[PDB]
Amino acid sequence: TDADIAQVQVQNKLQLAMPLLPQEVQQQGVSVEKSSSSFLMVVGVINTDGTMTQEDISDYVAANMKDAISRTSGVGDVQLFGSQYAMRIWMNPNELNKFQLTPVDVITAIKAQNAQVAAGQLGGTPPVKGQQLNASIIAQTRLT
Amino acid sequence: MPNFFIDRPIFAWVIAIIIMLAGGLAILKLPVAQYPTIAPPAVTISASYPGADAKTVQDTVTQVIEQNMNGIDNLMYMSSNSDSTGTVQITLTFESGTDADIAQVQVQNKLQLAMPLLPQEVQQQGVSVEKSSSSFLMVVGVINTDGTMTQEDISDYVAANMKDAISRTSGVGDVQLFGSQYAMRIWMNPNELNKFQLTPVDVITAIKAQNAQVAAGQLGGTPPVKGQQLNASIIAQTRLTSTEEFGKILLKVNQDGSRVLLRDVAKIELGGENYDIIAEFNGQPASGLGIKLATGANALDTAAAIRAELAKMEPFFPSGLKIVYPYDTTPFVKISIHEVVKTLVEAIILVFLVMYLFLQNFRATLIPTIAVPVVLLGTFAVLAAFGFSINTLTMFGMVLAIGLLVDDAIVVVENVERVMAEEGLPPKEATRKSMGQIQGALVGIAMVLSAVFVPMAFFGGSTGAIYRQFSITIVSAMALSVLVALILTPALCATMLKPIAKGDHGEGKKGFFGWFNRMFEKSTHHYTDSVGGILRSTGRYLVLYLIIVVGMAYLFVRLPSSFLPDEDQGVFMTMVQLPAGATQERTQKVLNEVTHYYLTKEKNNVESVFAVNGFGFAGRGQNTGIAFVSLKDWADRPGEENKVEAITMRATRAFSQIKDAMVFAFNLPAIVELGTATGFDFELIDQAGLGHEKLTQARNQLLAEAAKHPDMLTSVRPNGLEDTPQFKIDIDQEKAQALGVSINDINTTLGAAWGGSYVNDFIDRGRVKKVYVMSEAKYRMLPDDIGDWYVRAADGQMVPFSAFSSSRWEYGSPRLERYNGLPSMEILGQAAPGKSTGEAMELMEQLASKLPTGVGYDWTGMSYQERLSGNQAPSLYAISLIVVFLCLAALYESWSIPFSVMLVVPLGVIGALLAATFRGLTNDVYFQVGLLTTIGLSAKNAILIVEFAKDLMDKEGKGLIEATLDAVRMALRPILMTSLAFILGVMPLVISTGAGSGAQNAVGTGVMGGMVTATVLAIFFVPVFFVVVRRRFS
Amino acid sequence: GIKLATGANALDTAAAIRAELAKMEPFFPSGLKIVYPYDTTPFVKISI
Amino acid sequence: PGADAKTVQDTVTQVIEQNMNGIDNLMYMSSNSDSTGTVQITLTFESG
Amino acid sequence: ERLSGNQAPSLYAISLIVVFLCLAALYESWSIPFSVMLVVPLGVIGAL
Amino acid sequence: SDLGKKLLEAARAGRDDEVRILMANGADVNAADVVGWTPLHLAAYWGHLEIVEVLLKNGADVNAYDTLGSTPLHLAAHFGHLEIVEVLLKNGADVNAKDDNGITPLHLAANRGHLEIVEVLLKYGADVNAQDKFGKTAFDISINNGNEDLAEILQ
Ligand SMILES: CCCCCCCCCCCCO[C@@H]1O[C@H](CO)[C@@H](O[C@H]2O[C@H](CO)[C@@H](O)[C@H](O)[C@H]2O)[C@H](O)[C@H]1O
Ligand SMILES: CCCCCCCCCCCCO[C@@H]1O[C@H](CO)[C@@H](O[C@H]2O[C@H](CO)[C@@H](O)[C@H](O)[C@H]2O)[C@H](O)[C@H]1O
Ligand SMILES: CCCCCCCCCCCCCCCC(=O)OC[C@H](O)COP(=O)(O)OCCN
Repeated sequence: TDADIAQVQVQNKLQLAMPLLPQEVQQQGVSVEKSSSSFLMVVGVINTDGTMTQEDISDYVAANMKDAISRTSGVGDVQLFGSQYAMRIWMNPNELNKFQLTPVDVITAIKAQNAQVAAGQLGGTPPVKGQQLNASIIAQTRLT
Repeated sequence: MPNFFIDRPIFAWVIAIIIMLAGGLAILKLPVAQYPTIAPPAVTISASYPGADAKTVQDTVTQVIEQNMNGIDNLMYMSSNSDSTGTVQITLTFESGTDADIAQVQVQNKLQLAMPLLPQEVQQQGVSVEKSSSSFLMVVGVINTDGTMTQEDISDYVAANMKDAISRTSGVGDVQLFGSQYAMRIWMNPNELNKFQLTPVDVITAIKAQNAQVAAGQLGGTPPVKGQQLNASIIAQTRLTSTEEFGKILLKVNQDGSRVLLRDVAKIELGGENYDIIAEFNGQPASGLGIKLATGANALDTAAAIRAELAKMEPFFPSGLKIVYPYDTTPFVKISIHEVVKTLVEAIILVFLVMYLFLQNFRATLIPTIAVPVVLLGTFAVLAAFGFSINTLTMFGMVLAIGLLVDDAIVVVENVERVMAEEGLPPKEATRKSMGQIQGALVGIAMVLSAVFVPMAFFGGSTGAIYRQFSITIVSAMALSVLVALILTPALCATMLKPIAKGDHGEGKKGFFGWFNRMFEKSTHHYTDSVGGILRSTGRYLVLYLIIVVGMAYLFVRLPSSFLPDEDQGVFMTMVQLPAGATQERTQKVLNEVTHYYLTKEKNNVESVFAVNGFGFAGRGQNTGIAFVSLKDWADRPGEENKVEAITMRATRAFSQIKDAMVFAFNLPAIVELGTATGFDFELIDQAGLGHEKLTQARNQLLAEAAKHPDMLTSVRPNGLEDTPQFKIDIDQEKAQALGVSINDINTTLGAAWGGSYVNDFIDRGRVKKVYVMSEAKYRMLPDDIGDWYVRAADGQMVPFSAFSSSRWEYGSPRLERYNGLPSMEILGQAAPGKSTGEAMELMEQLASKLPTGVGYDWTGMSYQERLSGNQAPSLYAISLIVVFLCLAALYESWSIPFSVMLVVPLGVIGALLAATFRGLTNDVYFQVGLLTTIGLSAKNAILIVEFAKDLMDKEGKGLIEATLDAVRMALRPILMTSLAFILGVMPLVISTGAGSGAQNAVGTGVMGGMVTATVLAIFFVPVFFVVVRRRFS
Repeated sequence: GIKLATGANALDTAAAIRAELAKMEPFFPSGLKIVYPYDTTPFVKISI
Repeated sequence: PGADAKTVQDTVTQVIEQNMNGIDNLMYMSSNSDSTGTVQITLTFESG
Repeated sequence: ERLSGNQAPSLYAISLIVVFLCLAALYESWSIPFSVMLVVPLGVIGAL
Repeated sequence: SDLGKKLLEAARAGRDDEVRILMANGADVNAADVVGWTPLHLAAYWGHLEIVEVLLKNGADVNAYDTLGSTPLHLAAHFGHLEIVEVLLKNGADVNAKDDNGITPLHLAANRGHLEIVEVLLKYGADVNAQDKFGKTAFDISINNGNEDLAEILQ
């Protein structure tokens, strides 16, 4: 069997199911893979100076190495032995109740204040006659 | 085999007819295009975020897609750019030989799964995955002359009426609309919105409710109450269809009972999806269609069918609407085919004249007239069998073959005519012997010529694809010529030729031919006397050979190199770049001057000017634009003064006077598909998350160090745009929450008004089209207008934007580049006069190593191709040279004698380099293939002299010098006949000034000049080579 | 943990990974080092 | 869902069919749009 | 059905030419093949 | 002017040798792009200390304001150019300069947490109690950003 066509046919049918899946499952990203069950190799990454932690090394591999390896021809699947960094908001239920707030209020605030807004341009098309200025309007950007 | 068909002439005719029918059939079914697939397969992912800046597009779309482009097979590199027009384009280039359909579907599939990660606005607009490596067959222009239609009015008509009909036309493989169909434009007014305490949020909410397709159900639907008689579908609210209906959209009902409609607080009209691009054709409003040729389709049949369909539409066009053809590539294909037929017709005519000049009987002049067309048609059959097409490269490949096809025909017939004239045998017995002398040699020659051209096809990437077109065409033509020489022409010779009396050299005739036969017989004795004297003193001629070999090397190094020659294509471009922050109106004023110049000072050259304001190849924006100049026919532009290069120089110098604008003209590349292909393509990569500002400083450093080496590097500039002033607006979260104004309503009111917002779809005359809400121009121009926009709080009070916002000026990128997922900056440049591109790359690598920590680099495009091609060349030359030796070694039954043949290579190369250097040409593909063919026939001439010379020594027991002198005597006539015919055959190609002359000049110059030396030198040097070699080894 | 794509050559893919890892090493932070604790390809190369 | 034959033809069938251009070995293309809002666009290709 | 009937004449023509050239090659003659190929209508009328 | 546009590019890019040649030929130091940024604005923004001194020697307006009221000191303080801030203040830069928002060099310096520059501004008499359009002081910014070091300096 041609694994390229096998993948195409499997995904063609998966795409009929994708909308019926929960929104949390879609946003984690569903992946279709044509690879062996066993590992070809394991590429380990250590720190001989002990300058970076297990969590620091994992993030660097995920952020600076993993993608390039995943795009290489012959590489069916890549498994990160660790996790890429995320902005972890570790909630306190005592302090949330103290100000009469919930996780719902926290998620609403993050979506509102950690936003990348498309705000248009000064002197944008179609413009008025005699316009001399043309500049991009920059509103809210992602938090860093 | 020659003996087999001498006794069986009808069998020989059957095989010749079978070959002819196969060829005639192949000609009918064969695809026809200007060029074949040269560029490696490339898939471009295109997305759109209305009103978004480069960084918003990159950080929400580009990066998200790039991270999901895994599990895709045979990917070489990935490149992307995100610009301030709200556009992103991710190009994934694949290995040469990769299935473009499998490449696209694998890229498409990974995008589909990454769609839920993209913004809702980007998912609405959608993300296109297209094969971008393909090129246009022609560009159909649609204009309005009576000024009754705008570019939006024209664009909608072409889309609604013409596009699908052209897309359905026979041979059409792709149709891109140069513009957009109508969209329902709501031009909001902030003064009226504030008057009724309304916002863009209310306008969007209302359109979504009152312009919607609502599902209802059925009367008497299943499961029914038994006894039900009628079953009818229920139709509820459907989409709006007109500006009037959108006008009556209700927004608010006041206390007194008065109604607030959408037309009260906005202007409502049909317009374009965006207004970024302004297209003008000779100052008149214009749209158009970019038509691509389908796989295996005939270009000439496709274009004829496109014009045929547009002719049937002509009676249904509104008044003023006209069709124009600013770009069409079929005139090249038609001329390329016509000049091939013309060349090969003149070639057969020229052979006939030379055959009758020497042999002086029509019976002998008809054998080449039959043999040549048979082999040519045979080539078309092999061409079709290997999946090749009729194109410029395959067509000029057959023009370069004729010299080797004609040779086989002459050599066979002439040798029979000689044997009869000398021994006095009947045609049948004469041919049996004549073929017996050359049959083993022609098979040997066939194997050698294979070893020259076949390895050239095993180059990788773009250059390998180009070489393969010439390689297969010449090797096929060469191969069939030998079969026809061992089957047909022997049978023809034995049956068609007339007996010649022993010692009848035509000196007994009168008139011109009686005088000519005496002259030539006297000249042959003069020549054999010269060789006799040359062979008495071989020592000084070996010195004279080394001077040619040193002289060859000298010219070869100093001859400027360039892949393909610049052609007058009847079209060129004029780039128009204005300062940072320059508006659409300012760029139009400059484009109007460019248009005015070309229609005034070049009225006798320029047919039309296609002025495109808003678009550039190096980046987009209001401050960029390109004018596509369409010239008249080449026959209506005599001399070099009325050519693209001349006009290009005049235009560049003329527009130098223009202030606050970088304006200059330049010719298109020989192959539009491939691109520039002159210089290097450098990528400067951020390998350690340094950021944009730090990558700019490292780029400026590399450019500054490149400027300090004018002797090596030239015109080393960035490809992308520079940072521009951008209006940063900070929304105070505390002030917003204090006045009771939500951030969604704030960021919607801003984004919708200033940027535009794609709300939903409506149906215009049975065509689904987009609905856009946006501020009316005059309320979204300057920062003072920001304060005129009001957002309603929870308590119902209208708060101005100034109340909860603060603004400042900062600099940012209007075009952010990324290479292989990481932030990059593309740098272009070329080697200085006299310097090679390879040397220029060595320095660029050295300069790059001294850049700050975390700043990397890589070679892309033509640079990536050149390096992997440069690695293959040595190994292929070696393979090519080893097999040539091994073949000749088997032919002559000697390790030493092959050298005598291989020593003639420089005799043809010197003449080609002398011709090119004198005429001022370059070491291009057409020239390089011209050398390989010149080497081919020069070797072929020598191979027969050495074989005859050796056979006389082996069989008849003649001495070294006796056999050599006897060999050159017998070989003089057929060498002169072949050379005379072939030099005259490529004469039109050299002197050609008109269409496709750059190709013909590169072909003709190297061949003619090479043939002259390869003829004159070889006849004196081949006898020296054989003698000097034979004396040394045994 | 790298798994071989269906049909793809083990040794050719392993070589392509080492080529890509070699392009990263120069731009590593101090102390960071690649190690090879598991590979099935060396056996295939040496066995043949 | 819940769309008549005319509505779904204008918004789906004609939108798909106009993009089914430059497909290799396409002999003919037949499609139907019905009152259940169902669209089926069948593309038949050359033998081989 | 239309395609089958349209290509039928071409098929008969090329089939006859091939059989003729095949005979001409074996018998080393133009006349002997012509003598044989004249027997074709005597068969075709029987099938009809 | 011609040289005015070349100086704007030179000052931004940071080509000291080109700026020198332009000052000799007499390039307009009060030249301004569409947003109202002088060579000094650009030099201050991109952190080109040598060109700031050269421009000021050639009668460049130190208290030049853009179309939104921001001065070279606003930019130098915001992007943390300690050396340029001192040079500007020595040559008579308005330390309490308010933009159209009522933001000062102190506000901007406090926002990005440039402790050295904040103390330089206060040394040259920065109004610590200066309020922007929202009534926010450099101190109100410090406690909101959570900068304990910066908070101590403004007391
Ligand atoms: C008519 C009879 C003639 C038949 C001709 C047959 C054509 C030859 C087939 C091989 C074509 C490909 O040619 C192949 O190129 C690769 C490079 O990609 C070479 O591989 C090369 O690797 C590196 C590249 O830096 C070189 O240092 C090395 O010297 C060389 O081996 C192969 O040695 C060569 O065999
Ligand atoms: C560089 C310009 C292109 C020219 C290419 C070179 C080849 C063509 C040149 C003409 C060849 C004929 O020139 C030939 O020279 C040789 C020189 O040894 C002469 O030979 C001469 O020396 C020998 C002894 O060494 C004598 O026996 C002979 O009587 C004397 O003439 C030939 O008699 C003459 O016919
Ligand atoms: C599109 C189709 C084109 C190709 C079709 C095939 C072409 C066939 C043409 C062949 C006829 C041309 C030659 C004339 C033949 C001809 O006239 O036949 C009589 C001749 O004398 C030759 O036959 P003969 O010498 O008696 O045979 C030997 C007997 N021992």
